[PDB]
Amino acid sequence: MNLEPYFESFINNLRRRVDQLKSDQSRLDSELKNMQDMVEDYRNKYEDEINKRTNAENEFVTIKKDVDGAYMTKVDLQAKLDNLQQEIDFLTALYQAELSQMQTQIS
Amino acid sequence: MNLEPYFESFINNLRRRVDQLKSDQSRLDSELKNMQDMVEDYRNKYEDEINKRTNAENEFVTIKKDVDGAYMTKVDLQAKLDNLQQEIDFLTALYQAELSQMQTQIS
Amino acid sequence: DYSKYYKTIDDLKNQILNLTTDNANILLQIDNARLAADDFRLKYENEVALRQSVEADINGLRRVLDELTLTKADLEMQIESLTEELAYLKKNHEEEMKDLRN
Amino acid sequence: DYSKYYKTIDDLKNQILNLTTDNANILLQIDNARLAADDFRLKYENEVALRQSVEADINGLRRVLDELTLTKADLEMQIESLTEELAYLKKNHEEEMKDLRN
Ligand SMILES: [Co+2]
Ligand SMILES: [Co+2]
Ligand SMILES: [Co+2]
Ligand SMILES: [Co+2]
Ligand code: NI
Ligand code: NI
Ligand code: NI
Ligand code: NI
Repeated sequence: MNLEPYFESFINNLRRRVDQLKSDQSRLDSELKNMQDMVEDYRNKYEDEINKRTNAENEFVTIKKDVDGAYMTKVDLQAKLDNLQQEIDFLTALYQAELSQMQTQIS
Repeated sequence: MNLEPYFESFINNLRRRVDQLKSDQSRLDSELKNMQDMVEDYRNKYEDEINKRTNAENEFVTIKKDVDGAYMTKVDLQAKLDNLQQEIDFLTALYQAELSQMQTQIS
Repeated sequence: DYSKYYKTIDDLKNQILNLTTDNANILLQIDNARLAADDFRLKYENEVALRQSVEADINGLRRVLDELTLTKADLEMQIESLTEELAYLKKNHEEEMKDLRN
Repeated sequence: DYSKYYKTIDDLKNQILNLTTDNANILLQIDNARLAADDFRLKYENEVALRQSVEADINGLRRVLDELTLTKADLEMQIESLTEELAYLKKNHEEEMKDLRN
């Protein structure tokens, strides 16, 4: 008979396709592992950075509390100054009037 | 004596300051309430919109699952076509060889 | 009496201080309210823009699913025409054998 | 024998199908991996940009706290000079009374 040689030809073409598919596989294994390494990197950058942002949130809250308090004081004190000065002006003109009155008073 | 008129003057100036402070207060009451109304608005826009985004996340996951499956099939079927066609070509040339051999065979 | 004028003035001083501080407190309530807003705002802006991005990527997925099922269907029909071509070649050989038995 | 060549060919067909599907599966693992990345990326970008914004607003708060304590100190010193001016006016009046007793 004489069937094989053509069988052999076709099998060789086949073994070609399988060889390519194995090489492809390996490559995709590597690219996958590399993408996983990257995924874990990005995940860590994320987690780490939400810890960073949250501790910054807290630092902010504290400084803002200090500011709020200090505005409270400043307006309190400024108001008390306004009181003292206004009282000064008043008392000056008054005391001038006190001397004026005592003086022109029947002894 | 004659102390009052100056007292009265200063008290009137004072009553001026207090009147202004009361008006200010009222205004700040209103602006605060308005800012709270706005705060609740922005909070609701937020909450509502994270529900919106999350249900969109789910819709996405589902469609992507369907796509993944369908790629899986397509490559499976395409591969099976590749098989059938390759087998065709092979079988044609072979059968030509089968007739060639049968023919030139000692009867 | 002189003293009574004094007493009023003092009462009124204390009122000014109470009202001044009270106003200040309210204002601080406002500033902190603004800030809280701004936080919720930025947070919402980012949530929205995200929802949008995901929905658009979804538009992409729709497009590729549509074309993909088109290609699927096409291939299926070609598998039918090819399974056919196969069978017909089988029969050809069978008839050649019918010649052998002759 | 003829049949054995057939048997190999079939084994090898099945291998191609197993390897083709296996590759496809891996690829899908990759695409989904890329996507998961992109999610974590955008999420991180927004977390960072936020941290930055809050720290800069903190810079603002530092500036206003600094100037604010400066103003506080200034006012305090002025309260001292004014409480002084008050006391001195009191004494002036007292001496006027020392004239009355004369
Ligand atoms: Co492997
Ligand atoms: Co009120
Ligand atoms: Co009060
Ligand atoms: Co397998
Ligand atoms: Ni904020
Ligand atoms: Ni054809
Ligand atoms: Ni995504
Ligand atoms: Ni002066």
